[PDB]
Amino acid sequence: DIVMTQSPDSLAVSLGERATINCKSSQSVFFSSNNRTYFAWYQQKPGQPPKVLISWASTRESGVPDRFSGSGSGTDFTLTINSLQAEDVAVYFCQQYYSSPITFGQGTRLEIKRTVAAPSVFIFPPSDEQLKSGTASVVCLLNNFYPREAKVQWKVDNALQSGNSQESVTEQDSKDSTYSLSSTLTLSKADYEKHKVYACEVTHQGLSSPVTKSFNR
Amino acid sequence: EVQLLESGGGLVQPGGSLRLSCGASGFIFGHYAMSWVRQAPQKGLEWVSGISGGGESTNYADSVKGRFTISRDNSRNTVYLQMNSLRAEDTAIYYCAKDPGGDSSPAGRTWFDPWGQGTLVTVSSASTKGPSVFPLAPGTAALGCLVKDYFPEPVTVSWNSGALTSGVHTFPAVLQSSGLYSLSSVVTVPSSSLGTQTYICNVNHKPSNTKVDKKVEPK
Ligand SMILES: *[C@@H]1O[C@H](CO[C@@H]2O[C@@H](C)[C@@H](O)[C@@H](O)[C@@H]2O)[C@@H](O[C@@H]2O[C@H](CO)[C@@H](O)[C@H](O)[C@H]2NC(C)=O)[C@H](O)[C@H]1NC(C)=O
Repeated sequence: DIVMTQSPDSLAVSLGERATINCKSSQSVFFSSNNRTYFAWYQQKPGQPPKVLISWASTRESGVPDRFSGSGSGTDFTLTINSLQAEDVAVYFCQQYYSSPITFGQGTRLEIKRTVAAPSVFIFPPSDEQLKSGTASVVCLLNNFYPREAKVQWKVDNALQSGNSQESVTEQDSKDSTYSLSSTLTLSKADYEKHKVYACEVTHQGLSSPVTKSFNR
Repeated sequence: EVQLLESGGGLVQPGGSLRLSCGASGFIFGHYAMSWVRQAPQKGLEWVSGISGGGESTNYADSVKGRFTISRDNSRNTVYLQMNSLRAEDTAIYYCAKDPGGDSSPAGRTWFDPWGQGTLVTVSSASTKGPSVFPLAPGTAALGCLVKDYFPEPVTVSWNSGALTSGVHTFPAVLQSSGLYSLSSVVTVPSSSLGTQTYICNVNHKPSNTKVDKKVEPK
């Protein structure tokens, strides 16, 4: 099969700047007889299927804003996104349709850089319903922040926890370019009832000093 | 207004069989080739199968040849993917995609526009388990639902049967050490509404016929 290789695998670009995504094919997908390159670019936004941006290496598909442009021919191709917008956050795929089977690039992840935004922090105790099953989940929410890098530390009676928490981060928002993050501390009911103060400490570039949210019982 | 809507995904034991369907509307279906493209957890997009407008011509990826059969109904406006002898490596989101110009030869040697939302096919020896949902109790407050211990993916979470959509974050599922997934869906609301506006998360785990509504109240 024809192999499509994209470079880079991921990149972050500020709003209003230019993003460049490259794709190489293992053979020429240019046909000399009809002056056509059998190449296409797709955009896949979070939670959505791919949407075609560029056909024939360089033809912008209808409805695609003209700040997207595709260039190249033969084996080396480039997608250019000028004046980057928040909604451009996506994975961008290349595809050849020169010969069956059609093949796709592995994807390039586009991250939007924006101004720093501090997280809103919330802590949630385990429900009484969950406690009757023998497990306690304590949840810490970091809402609508940028950049993605953040430090969440669980403390139980001021003792630092490790190995009993998991994190999940949302895809970057297509409108305000922020992230949200959840940290879940999982304890046995017995261990949960052994202690009183459950605290979530968040360290983030948008916070001048770490923020703690806590509850008792 | 071209729309493609896939269905049929779920959990399949290895060697088992599954049929995916794709409903099309908004265009003369029989005039266009349709293809199935899948996207594996660690792999990229991989074309699976294509079929001409009238269905007389088909093409298949080598990895699925002989086990997958593509067909279409040009009256019901549906395209199908029949999968037999399924393997672990067939686990993917499966998409339905339309030939933009007509009937390209071989079937599928084209770009695609548009694509459907995808349906997840999980091939695994593990058994289905539905989620337990617990409330995350709360001038803007945050609340949510904890969707714990389910298999396989996915779960869908709506709020107030769709009446509440603004401010919703449903986090990606994280695989726990138990082999089960867990996620949270949270939403921020005005604090002045807490006592008077009811908040219910609608959790749907199709692999297990689990539909749970959980009321989330201040404690
Ligand atoms: C050959 O075609 C190019 C552009 O056509 C193709 O563009 C895509 C369909 C894809 O298949 C590419 O690989 C091809 O190169 C012609 O270049 C255009 O020329 C017009 C003026 O005639 C100009 O306004 C456009 O900007 C040009 N576009 C590009 C991308 O260069 C070129 O003239 C053709 N050469 C021939 C027929 O000899």
